[PDB]
Amino acid sequence: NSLKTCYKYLNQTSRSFAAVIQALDGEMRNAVCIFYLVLRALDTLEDDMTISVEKKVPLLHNFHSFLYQPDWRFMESKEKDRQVLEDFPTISLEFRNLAEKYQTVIADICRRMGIGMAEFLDKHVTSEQEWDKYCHYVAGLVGIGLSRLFSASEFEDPLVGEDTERANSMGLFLQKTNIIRDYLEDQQGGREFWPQEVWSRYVKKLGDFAKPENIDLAVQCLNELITNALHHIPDVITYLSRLRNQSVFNFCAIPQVMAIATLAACYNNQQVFKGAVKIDATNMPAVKAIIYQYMEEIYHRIPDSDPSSSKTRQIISTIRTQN
Ligand SMILES: CC(C)(C)CN1C(=O)[C@@H](CC(=O)N[C@@H](CC(=O)O)C(=O)O)O[C@H](c2cccc3ccccc23)c2cc(Cl)ccc21
Repeated sequence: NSLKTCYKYLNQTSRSFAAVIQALDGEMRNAVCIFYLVLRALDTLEDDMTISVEKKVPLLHNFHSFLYQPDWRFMESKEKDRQVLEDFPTISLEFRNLAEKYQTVIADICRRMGIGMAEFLDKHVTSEQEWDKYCHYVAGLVGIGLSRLFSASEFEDPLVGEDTERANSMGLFLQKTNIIRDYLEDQQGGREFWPQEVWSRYVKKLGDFAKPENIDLAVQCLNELITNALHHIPDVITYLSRLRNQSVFNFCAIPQVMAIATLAACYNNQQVFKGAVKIDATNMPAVKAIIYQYMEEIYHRIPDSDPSSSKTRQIISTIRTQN
C-alpha cells in the first residue's frame, strides 16, 4: 500500500507530469517515481525559509543518509508539499525496495545535491559561472541521475549515462528558465537566485526589479539571462536525439519543450516582474521544429536597443544553422 501512497503523493506534487512518469517502461517507472518524490522532499526543505540556515545545513547535508533511516521524517515544514517530508518513511521504504543499481545512483545525487544546496544557501550566486554551478547542483545532477537510471535499466544505451555534460545541460536549461520565470514568487518567498554579477550592473538590490520604477532595467537583465539560457539548446537537442526508448523520449522532451515555450513567453516581457506569465513532442524531428519555431518567436521580439540584442541574435543563428 506504500507504493500506492507514493503514487498519490506524486500526483499531489505534480499537476501534469505524473501522467508522463507513470507512462515510463518497466523499472524506470517506480525508480523515477521515487526519484522525483525524494528530490521533491529535499527541494521543499531548501525552499523553506521558515527554517533557519542553522537547521537546514545538517538537513540538506544528511538527506542522503535519511533515505536509509526508516523512521526519519520532518514535521516542521510549513511548505505546500509538507506531506512528502512528514511521511518520508513511506517514500524511503519504497526507495529501499528499488534495485540497488538504482539506489546507488539516487543516493549519490542526493548527497552531492545536499552539499550543493548548503553551499548556496547563505551566499549570493555571483558570476554566471556560479549560476551554472548552482543549477548543476539542483537540476544538472538530476539530469545526470536520470541518465544513469536510464542506462542502468538498459532501456537506453550506456552512452546516455556517460555523457554527463549533455545530461547536465538538460538540467541547467530547465532550472534557469524556472529561476527566471519565478523571480517575483521567489522575492515574495524570500529567495534569490539571479547572478549578482549580472543584476548589479542594472540595479542596486535584486529586489529592485520588483519595484515598478525599475521595469526597463528589469527587462534588460531578464533578456540577458534568457540569452544566457538559450546556450544550452544545442546540448538539449543532442541529448534528446540520442534517446531510443519512446517513454523516455516523451519524459525528457516534454519539459524541454515547455521550457523553451516559457522563455519565449517571458522574453522582453514586463509581466515577469508583476506576476506569473501565462503561456507533438513525440519524435525528434517534430521536437526540433517546435524548438526552432519558439526560437524565432524570441528572435522577432529582439529590441535592437537591448544591451543583449547582438548576443541573443548570435546564439539564435547558431541554433538555426547547427544540428
Ligand atoms: C528542478 C527540476 C527542473 C529538476 C524539476 N523537475 C522538472 O521540472 C520536471 C518537469 C515538471 O515536473 N514540471 C512540472 C512543474 C509544475 O508543477 O508546474 C509541471 O507539471 O509542468 O522534469 C525534470 C526532468 C525530466 C526529464 C529530464 C531531466 C533532465 C535534467 C533535469 C530535469 C529533468 C524533473 C525530473 C525529476 Cl525526476 C524531478 C524533478 C524534475
